[PDB]
Amino acid sequence: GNLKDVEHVVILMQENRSFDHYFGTLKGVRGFGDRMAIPLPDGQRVWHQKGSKGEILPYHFDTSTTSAQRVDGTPHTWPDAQQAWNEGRMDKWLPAKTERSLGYYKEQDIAFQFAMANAFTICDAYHCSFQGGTNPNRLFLWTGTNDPLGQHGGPVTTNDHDSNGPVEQGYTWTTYPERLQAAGITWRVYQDMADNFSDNPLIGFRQYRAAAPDSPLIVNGLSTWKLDALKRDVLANSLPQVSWIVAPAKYSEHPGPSSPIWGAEYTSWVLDALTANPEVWSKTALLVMFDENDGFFDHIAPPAAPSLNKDGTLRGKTTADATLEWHTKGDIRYRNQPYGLGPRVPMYVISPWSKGGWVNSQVFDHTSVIRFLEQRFGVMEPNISPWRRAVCGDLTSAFNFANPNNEPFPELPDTSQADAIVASQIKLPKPKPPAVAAMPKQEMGIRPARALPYELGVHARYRSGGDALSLTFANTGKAGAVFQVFDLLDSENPPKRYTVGARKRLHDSFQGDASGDYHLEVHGPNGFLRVFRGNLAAPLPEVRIDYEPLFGNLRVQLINRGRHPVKLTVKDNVYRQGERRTVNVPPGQRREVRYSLRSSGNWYDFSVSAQGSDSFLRRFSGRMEDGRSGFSDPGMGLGTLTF
Ligand SMILES: [Ca+2]
Ligand SMILES: [Ca+2]
Repeated sequence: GNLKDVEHVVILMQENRSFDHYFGTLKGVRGFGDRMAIPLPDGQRVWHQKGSKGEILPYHFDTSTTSAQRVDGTPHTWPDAQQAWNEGRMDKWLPAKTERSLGYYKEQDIAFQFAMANAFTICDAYHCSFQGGTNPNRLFLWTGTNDPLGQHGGPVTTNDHDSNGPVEQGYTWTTYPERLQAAGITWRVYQDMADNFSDNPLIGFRQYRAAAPDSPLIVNGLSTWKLDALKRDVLANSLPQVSWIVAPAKYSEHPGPSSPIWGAEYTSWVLDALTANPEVWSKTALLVMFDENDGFFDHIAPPAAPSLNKDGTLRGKTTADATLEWHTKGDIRYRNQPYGLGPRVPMYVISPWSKGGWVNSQVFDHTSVIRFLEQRFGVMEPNISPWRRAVCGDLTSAFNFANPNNEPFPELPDTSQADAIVASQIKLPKPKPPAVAAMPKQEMGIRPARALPYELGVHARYRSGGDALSLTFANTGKAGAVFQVFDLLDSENPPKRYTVGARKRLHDSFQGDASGDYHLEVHGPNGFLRVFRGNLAAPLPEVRIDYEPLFGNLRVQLINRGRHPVKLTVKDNVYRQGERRTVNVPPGQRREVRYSLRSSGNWYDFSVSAQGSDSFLRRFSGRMEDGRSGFSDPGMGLGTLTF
């Protein structure tokens, strides 16, 4: 059993919902109970958003007492997405997106969505491709790019080509369906051309605008084939190899014309069509995701290339060329910022090879959908930037192709009363933040988790008469990754970002402050954390963490480069009830401690401190990958609680 058993890929991109907005309270995903949330400039965790009325924490949109089923939508364009993200500080959601940005649903409000996630596989590191709105993000899905170099009609930061227009003003880069067409791969866009909410970006391209009505580009890309036609194709065993579905406005899940319950109803209709023929369904993978987050808050700091400085230098470093990531033309606002990745959105992977309520925490974006098609059918998309190929995955890790399951679907909630539900709930008052802000809560509980291609380290070195801490960002795994470095002693400048491709390393230096103090928090994928605190101006302790996955062990090297011995204590923070070990390390030597991580499912969270220092700290947390499936963080729900 393997990827070649997929005969049909179906892609349903809905509209305008962030991951936390739906699933911040879903057990077993990285939600409001995240133990590894990033800090804001004031030193509090990212939840503590502030605006003109003070702090507004995430708060529940209660569809039983308010009209939040039809909440008023929030800003979602390039400038306000960049404003909220604020170069990765993640601290301006309220002025950029309004107080409605911080509202979230719970299970009782969106039962169908929860049931889909619990029946299949939910991706909790799937990001939209572009910070802003609709057509830029959909251009990444269908073509891999928004033309950042601006010589084929871009750069695209607006929706101004989401409709028909003069041939000579159409975009002129190549679309992925054209490459499929030429390779003989069958493909179709299912939509109503009279009501597709301008959610088909192919209409913006010269080669489609100029095409004859019997062109395969028009017949398959810009014609009306509704869900009745989809179901007929499934029953006839004539479903294409690659299908996109583009919902009507009312059913798109967008807050403007739609709602979660109408989006669920339409998704249910898609499921009814695709399951109509069991033989066809047994060979089908359905991907359901969102084009962007509206302006709804999501707390995960998006992976992104370093920003471009005025002098051509970068703030951060990258092993992968990031030329195509920077906004350098067009809109004068936010020049030299990266275009993405944008905030997390829901991605559901629904197939015979993705049942069971799994979570997958590999970083993906909309180009990952194309990458999945590259892996399966072999048609390459050269528009995808090298940075996106390094940092975003190909979706294959979201499946287990060796264990197909062709039983009937679990029951999913009924959506037939959607119209009556909305009609009743719009009679309720508009949702508002609570008078007293309170932290959101996520229930504890573990979810089976897919194996991830990540093996990462951050190794520190400092010198006695030195001015700075040297960090090595080491990627010894099979997929690239972004490390985000927060300087907890600098509340003004933005965090630095380091892109390290698979089997590579980067190095940088980090200065002490006036006293020689440093305090750095380094975040990576799926809860990866390395903390460095100390003073640079007796023992000189250091640690080096290495994985021994074949034996299920973590190797902790305790190093002393100083002239006197030091007692170093290794303390568990959450998985072993605060277990501690103490090691005396002679001058100019090192000593080793090994931990078997079997009892915690390869999760670890330890802090190393030195007797006689109130400041020195090395903290390390994450999950040690070993190629086998695992579980979500058993501590999800605990927030910053530590022993
Ligand atoms: Ca949208
Ligand atoms: Ca739209």
